[PDB]
Amino acid sequence: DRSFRWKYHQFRFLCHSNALPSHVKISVSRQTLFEDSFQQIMNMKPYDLRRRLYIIMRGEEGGIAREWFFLLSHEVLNPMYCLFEYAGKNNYCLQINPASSINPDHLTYFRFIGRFIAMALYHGKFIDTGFTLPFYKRMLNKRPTLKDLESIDPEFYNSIVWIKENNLEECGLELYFIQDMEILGKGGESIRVTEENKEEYIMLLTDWRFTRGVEEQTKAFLDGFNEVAPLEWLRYFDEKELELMLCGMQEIDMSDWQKSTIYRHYTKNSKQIQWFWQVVKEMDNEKRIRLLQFVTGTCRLPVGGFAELIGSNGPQKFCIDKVGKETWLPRSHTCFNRLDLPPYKSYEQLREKLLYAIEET
Repeated sequence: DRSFRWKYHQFRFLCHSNALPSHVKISVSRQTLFEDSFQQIMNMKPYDLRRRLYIIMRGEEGGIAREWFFLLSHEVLNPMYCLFEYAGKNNYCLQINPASSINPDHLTYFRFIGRFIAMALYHGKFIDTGFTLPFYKRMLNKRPTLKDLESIDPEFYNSIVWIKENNLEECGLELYFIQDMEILGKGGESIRVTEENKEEYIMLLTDWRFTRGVEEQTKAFLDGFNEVAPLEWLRYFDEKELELMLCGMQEIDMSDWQKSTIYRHYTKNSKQIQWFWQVVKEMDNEKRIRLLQFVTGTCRLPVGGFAELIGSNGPQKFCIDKVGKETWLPRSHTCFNRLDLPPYKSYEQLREKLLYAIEET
């Protein structure tokens, strides 16, 4: 497929080609901002949202749309509503809340957020909600993979990766094709698990973890998003690019990044890292973000730059270490912000290998 720049352009014209006359009024007070928006947009028909956007606060003027999109994207994350939760510590790994059914109209709210996210894309405006790549995969009809579990849920990854090797007979646990779900207070048989059908079991579990409890809500969100902007229009994008379009690119500070990097079996004076920073310098900004996405799981820096960078287990700085065979592609552990970089024999190989890994893996 083509360069992102080309894909964005092709997406833009598809939006513009399908744009429609006149405009839409959505007026909201800053206290009532979430409720207002809700009622207004749900009472509007999805198509009408592709018209020109006129937003009024009741009070003053000013610019106003970018705020509205920004404020409302933060306001939906308020745990007060039980729509979205964080799997990890300190706002790590945003996801739909299984206990969202606590409010009986929750699906209409997810449908509302759907439309809202589609408006942001369709009208060229950015949000800072903080969805994770697997959320974006599902918007692109991509099955989340085994490595995406590591991004959201490290302990569950380790127990699956352990299950993958070695009989398991040297074990005392049956591991039936069933899973318990503790929510708000709570073909399909126990089955036999075998060396053969571990590979079936693992898939079903990998699928299950991402989908568990958030099935009608995710459907609600997409039928959401679709009513306004068809998902077909996204088909050529990958998840990292989708995130990019919704969050926006920003200037990476190469100094901040290099000062705030730690090491395992390596040093700044070591030759792999000298080459590493040489290729990162050699990159344009679109590739630097791609690298950051590859290593951290996102294209957005935390407030305070590379020093304040968080993983799954609290504060976790960007780190490279001598792991993997040479003649291997470097691989990330996004939950720890770690990059396994093999001790490649020359700069040339490493440079070649790093670029492909960032772009293809």
